[PDB]
Amino acid sequence: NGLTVLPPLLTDEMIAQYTSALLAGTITSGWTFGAGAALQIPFAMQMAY
Amino acid sequence: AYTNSFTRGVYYPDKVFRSSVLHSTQDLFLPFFSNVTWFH
Amino acid sequence: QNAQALNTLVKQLSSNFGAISSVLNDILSRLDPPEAEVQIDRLITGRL
Amino acid sequence: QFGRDIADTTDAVRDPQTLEILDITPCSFGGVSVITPGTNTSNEVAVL
Ligand SMILES: *[C@@H]1O[C@H](CO)[C@@H](O[C@@H]2O[C@H](CO)[C@@H](O[C@@H]3O[C@H](CO)[C@@H](O)[C@H](O)[C@@H]3O)[C@H](O)[C@H]2NC(C)=O)[C@H](O)[C@H]1NC(C)=O
Ligand SMILES: *[C@@H]1O[C@H](CO)[C@@H](O)[C@H](O)[C@H]1NC(C)=O
Ligand SMILES: *[C@@H]1O[C@H](CO)[C@@H](O)[C@H](O)[C@H]1NC(C)=O
Repeated sequence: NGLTVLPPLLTDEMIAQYTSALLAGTITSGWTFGAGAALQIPFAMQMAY
Repeated sequence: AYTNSFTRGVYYPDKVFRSSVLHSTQDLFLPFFSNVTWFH
Repeated sequence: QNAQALNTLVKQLSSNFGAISSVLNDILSRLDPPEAEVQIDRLITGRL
Repeated sequence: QFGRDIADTTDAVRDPQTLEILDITPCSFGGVSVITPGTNTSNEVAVL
Protein backbone atom coordinates (compact mmCIF):
# COMPACT_ATOMS: atom_id res chain seq x y z
CA ASN A 1 0.00 0.00 0.00
CA GLY A 2 2.60 2.64 -1.14
CA LEU A 3 5.28 0.69 0.80
CA THR A 4 8.16 -0.82 -1.23
CA VAL A 5 11.19 -3.03 -0.43
CA LEU A 6 14.20 -2.25 -2.62
CA PRO A 7 16.89 -4.91 -3.34
CA PRO A 8 20.40 -4.81 -1.81
CA LEU A 9 23.11 -3.59 -4.23
CA LEU A 10 25.12 -6.80 -3.69
CA THR A 11 23.19 -10.09 -4.11
CA ASP A 12 23.61 -12.91 -1.57
CA GLU A 13 25.87 -14.68 -4.11
CA MET A 14 28.20 -11.66 -4.20
CA ILE A 15 28.35 -11.57 -0.39
CA ALA A 16 29.10 -15.32 -0.49
CA GLN A 17 31.90 -14.59 -3.01
CA TYR A 18 33.36 -11.71 -0.92
CA THR A 19 33.29 -13.84 2.26
CA SER A 20 34.94 -16.61 0.20
CA ALA A 21 37.59 -14.10 -0.96
CA LEU A 22 38.16 -12.91 2.63
CA LEU A 23 38.38 -16.54 3.68
CA ALA A 24 40.63 -17.71 0.78
CA GLY A 25 43.03 -14.85 1.53
CA THR A 26 42.88 -15.63 5.30
CA ILE A 27 43.65 -19.30 4.58
CA THR A 28 46.41 -18.94 1.97
CA SER A 29 48.14 -15.68 2.89
CA GLY A 30 47.72 -14.75 6.57
CA TRP A 31 47.05 -11.11 7.36
CA THR A 32 49.19 -10.03 4.36
CA PHE A 33 46.24 -9.61 1.95
CA GLY A 34 44.98 -6.82 4.26
CA ALA A 35 48.39 -5.12 4.64
CA GLY A 36 49.39 -5.35 0.93
CA ALA A 37 49.42 -7.75 -2.02
CA ALA A 38 48.47 -11.29 -0.83
CA LEU A 39 51.61 -13.38 -0.14
CA GLN A 40 51.10 -17.17 -0.03
CA ILE A 41 52.29 -19.04 3.09
CA PRO A 42 51.78 -22.72 4.19
CA PHE A 43 48.88 -22.87 6.71
CA ALA A 44 50.88 -24.62 9.48
CA MET A 45 53.36 -21.70 9.34
CA GLN A 46 50.60 -19.08 9.46
CA MET A 47 49.45 -20.85 12.62
CA ALA A 48 52.97 -20.80 14.03
CA TYR A 49 52.92 -17.01 13.50
CA ALA B 1 -27.54 -31.60 35.37
CA TYR B 2 -24.22 -29.78 34.58
CA THR B 3 -21.23 -30.64 32.28
CA ASN B 4 -17.80 -29.13 31.36
CA SER B 5 -17.70 -27.94 27.68
CA PHE B 6 -14.02 -28.74 27.01
CA THR B 7 -12.54 -26.60 24.12
CA ARG B 8 -15.83 -26.57 22.05
CA GLY B 9 -18.36 -24.27 20.34
CA VAL B 10 -15.95 -22.06 18.30
CA TYR B 11 -17.29 -21.07 14.82
CA TYR B 12 -16.23 -19.08 11.71
CA PRO B 13 -16.73 -15.43 12.86
CA ASP B 14 -16.74 -14.06 9.25
CA LYS B 15 -16.95 -15.42 5.66
CA VAL B 16 -13.25 -14.55 5.18
CA PHE B 17 -10.64 -17.11 4.17
CA ARG B 18 -7.32 -16.89 6.08
CA SER B 19 -4.48 -19.23 5.14
CA SER B 20 -2.24 -21.02 7.69
CA VAL B 21 -2.33 -17.95 10.01
CA LEU B 22 -3.01 -17.26 13.71
CA HIS B 23 -5.81 -14.70 13.33
CA SER B 24 -7.41 -13.05 16.39
CA THR B 25 -10.95 -11.73 16.86
CA GLN B 26 -13.44 -10.26 19.35
CA ASP B 27 -16.87 -11.97 19.13
CA LEU B 28 -19.68 -13.69 21.02
CA PHE B 29 -18.26 -17.18 21.87
CA LEU B 30 -18.96 -20.01 24.34
CA PRO B 31 -16.25 -19.46 27.01
CA PHE B 32 -13.67 -22.25 27.00
CA PHE B 33 -14.29 -24.86 29.74
CA SER B 34 -17.69 -23.36 30.60
CA ASN B 35 -20.48 -25.17 32.44
CA VAL B 36 -23.29 -26.33 30.12
CA THR B 37 -26.80 -27.18 31.24
CA TRP B 38 -27.29 -30.89 30.50
CA PHE B 39 -30.91 -32.08 30.10
CA HIS B 40 -31.94 -35.77 30.40
CA GLN C 1 11.38 -5.52 14.41
CA ASN C 2 11.14 -4.42 10.77
CA ALA C 3 8.15 -6.70 10.05
CA GLN C 4 6.32 -5.43 13.19
CA ALA C 5 7.03 -1.78 12.24
CA LEU C 6 5.90 -2.29 8.59
CA ASN C 7 2.74 -4.23 9.62
CA THR C 8 2.05 -1.49 12.23
CA LEU C 9 2.46 1.21 9.56
CA VAL C 10 -0.01 -0.73 7.34
CA LYS C 11 -2.53 -1.41 10.18
CA GLN C 12 -2.47 2.31 11.00
CA LEU C 13 -4.13 2.96 7.57
CA SER C 14 -7.30 1.35 8.98
CA SER C 15 -7.34 3.54 12.14
CA ASN C 16 -9.89 6.41 12.08
CA PHE C 17 -7.95 9.20 13.92
CA GLY C 18 -11.38 10.68 14.87
CA ALA C 19 -12.59 10.85 11.24
CA ILE C 20 -15.98 9.31 10.23
CA SER C 21 -14.04 6.46 8.44
CA SER C 22 -10.49 5.25 7.71
CA VAL C 23 -11.51 4.53 4.08
CA LEU C 24 -10.94 7.68 2.03
CA ASN C 25 -13.71 6.84 -0.48
CA ASP C 26 -16.27 6.80 2.39
CA ILE C 27 -15.26 10.35 3.32
CA LEU C 28 -15.43 11.32 -0.39
CA SER C 29 -19.08 10.04 -0.54
CA ARG C 30 -20.71 10.36 2.98
CA LEU C 31 -20.04 14.15 2.94
CA ASP C 32 -19.84 17.17 0.66
CA PRO C 33 -16.16 18.15 -0.01
CA PRO C 34 -16.21 21.30 2.26
CA GLU C 35 -16.94 19.10 5.32
CA ALA C 36 -14.86 16.17 3.99
CA GLU C 37 -11.81 18.54 4.14
CA VAL C 38 -11.85 18.23 7.96
CA GLN C 39 -12.26 14.44 7.87
CA ILE C 40 -9.40 14.14 5.35
CA ASP C 41 -7.34 16.59 7.46
CA ARG C 42 -7.78 14.25 10.49
CA LEU C 43 -6.75 11.22 8.38
CA ILE C 44 -3.80 13.12 6.84
CA THR C 45 -2.72 14.27 10.32
CA GLY C 46 -3.02 10.74 11.74
CA ARG C 47 -1.28 8.99 8.82
CA LEU C 48 1.41 11.70 8.65
CA GLN D 1 -16.20 -15.40 -0.03
CA PHE D 2 -12.76 -13.69 -0.01
CA GLY D 3 -9.21 -14.26 1.17
CA ARG D 4 -7.08 -12.03 3.43
CA ASP D 5 -3.30 -11.90 3.78
CA ILE D 6 -1.33 -11.80 7.09
CA ALA D 7 -1.95 -7.99 7.29
CA ASP D 8 -5.71 -8.64 6.66
CA THR D 9 -5.70 -6.90 3.24
CA THR D 10 -7.80 -8.66 0.58
CA ASP D 11 -5.78 -11.24 -1.36
CA ALA D 12 -8.48 -13.16 -3.29
CA VAL D 13 -12.25 -13.20 -4.06
CA ARG D 14 -14.76 -15.82 -5.24
CA ASP D 15 -16.60 -14.61 -8.36
CA PRO D 16 -20.32 -14.62 -7.31
CA GLN D 17 -21.49 -15.18 -10.92
CA THR D 18 -19.37 -18.42 -11.18
CA LEU D 19 -17.60 -19.72 -8.10
CA GLU D 20 -13.91 -19.80 -9.19
CA ILE D 21 -11.25 -18.01 -7.08
CA LEU D 22 -9.65 -14.79 -8.34
CA ASP D 23 -6.35 -13.86 -6.73
CA ILE D 24 -6.10 -10.01 -6.43
CA THR D 25 -2.65 -8.42 -6.93
CA PRO D 26 -2.02 -4.61 -6.47
CA CYS D 27 -1.85 -2.34 -9.54
CA SER D 28 1.88 -2.01 -10.29
CA PHE D 29 3.86 1.05 -9.08
CA GLY D 30 7.47 2.16 -8.30
CA GLY D 31 10.18 4.83 -8.50
CA VAL D 32 11.25 6.27 -11.88
CA SER D 33 14.94 6.39 -11.10
CA VAL D 34 16.97 8.10 -13.87
CA ILE D 35 20.50 6.81 -14.53
CA THR D 36 22.73 9.48 -16.08
CA PRO D 37 26.40 9.94 -16.96
CA GLY D 38 27.57 13.43 -15.87
CA THR D 39 25.89 16.29 -17.84
CA ASN D 40 29.52 17.48 -18.03
CA THR D 41 30.02 14.40 -20.37
CA SER D 42 26.67 13.54 -22.09
CA ASN D 43 22.93 14.30 -22.36
CA GLU D 44 21.97 10.60 -22.87
CA VAL D 45 19.94 9.01 -19.98
CA ALA D 46 18.42 5.65 -19.02
CA VAL D 47 15.20 5.20 -17.03
CA LEU D 48 14.74 2.49 -14.40
C1 LIG E 1 -25.16 -18.79 -12.75
O1 LIG E 1 -24.75 -20.16 -12.49
C2 LIG E 1 -25.26 -21.08 -13.51
C3 LIG E 1 -24.88 -22.50 -13.07
O2 LIG E 1 -23.48 -22.74 -13.28
C4 LIG E 1 -24.72 -20.61 -14.88
O3 LIG E 1 -25.19 -21.50 -15.97
C5 LIG E 1 -24.33 -22.55 -16.55
O4 LIG E 1 -24.44 -23.76 -15.74
C6 LIG E 1 -23.71 -24.96 -16.18
C7 LIG E 1 -23.86 -26.02 -15.09
O5 LIG E 1 -23.49 -25.47 -13.81
C8 LIG E 1 -22.24 -24.59 -16.44
O6 LIG E 1 -21.47 -25.77 -16.93
C9 LIG E 1 -21.27 -26.21 -18.33
O7 LIG E 1 -20.49 -25.23 -19.09
C10 LIG E 1 -20.07 -25.64 -20.44
C11 LIG E 1 -19.32 -24.45 -21.06
O8 LIG E 1 -18.55 -24.91 -22.19
C12 LIG E 1 -21.29 -26.07 -21.27
O9 LIG E 1 -20.83 -26.66 -22.51
C13 LIG E 1 -22.15 -27.11 -20.51
O10 LIG E 1 -23.35 -27.39 -21.27
C14 LIG E 1 -22.55 -26.58 -19.12
O11 LIG E 1 -23.39 -25.43 -19.35
C15 LIG E 1 -22.04 -23.33 -17.31
O12 LIG E 1 -20.63 -23.02 -17.35
C16 LIG E 1 -22.83 -22.17 -16.69
N1 LIG E 1 -22.61 -20.90 -17.40
C17 LIG E 1 -23.04 -20.62 -18.62
C18 LIG E 1 -22.71 -19.23 -19.17
O13 LIG E 1 -23.65 -21.45 -19.29
C19 LIG E 1 -25.26 -19.20 -15.19
O14 LIG E 1 -24.75 -18.82 -16.49
C20 LIG E 1 -24.92 -18.14 -14.14
N2 LIG E 1 -25.79 -16.98 -14.28
C21 LIG E 1 -25.75 -16.08 -15.25
C22 LIG E 1 -26.72 -14.90 -15.13
O15 LIG E 1 -24.99 -16.20 -16.21
C1 LIG F 1 -20.67 -26.48 37.18
O1 LIG F 1 -21.83 -26.16 37.99
C2 LIG F 1 -22.14 -27.19 39.01
C3 LIG F 1 -23.36 -26.69 39.79
O2 LIG F 1 -23.17 -25.30 40.10
C4 LIG F 1 -20.90 -27.40 39.91
O3 LIG F 1 -21.12 -28.57 40.72
C5 LIG F 1 -19.61 -27.65 39.11
O4 LIG F 1 -18.50 -27.68 40.04
C6 LIG F 1 -19.40 -26.55 38.05
N1 LIG F 1 -18.25 -26.88 37.20
C7 LIG F 1 -17.35 -25.97 36.84
C8 LIG F 1 -16.41 -26.37 35.70
O5 LIG F 1 -17.29 -24.87 37.37
C1 LIG G 1 33.62 19.13 -17.92
O1 LIG G 1 33.36 19.42 -19.33
C2 LIG G 1 34.38 20.27 -20.00
C3 LIG G 1 33.98 20.36 -21.47
O2 LIG G 1 32.61 20.79 -21.58
C4 LIG G 1 35.78 19.64 -19.81
O3 LIG G 1 36.79 20.60 -20.20
C5 LIG G 1 36.07 19.27 -18.35
O4 LIG G 1 37.36 18.60 -18.28
C6 LIG G 1 34.96 18.36 -17.81
N1 LIG G 1 35.24 17.96 -16.43
C7 LIG G 1 35.09 16.72 -15.98
C8 LIG G 1 35.43 16.51 -14.50
O5 LIG G 1 34.70 15.80 -16.70
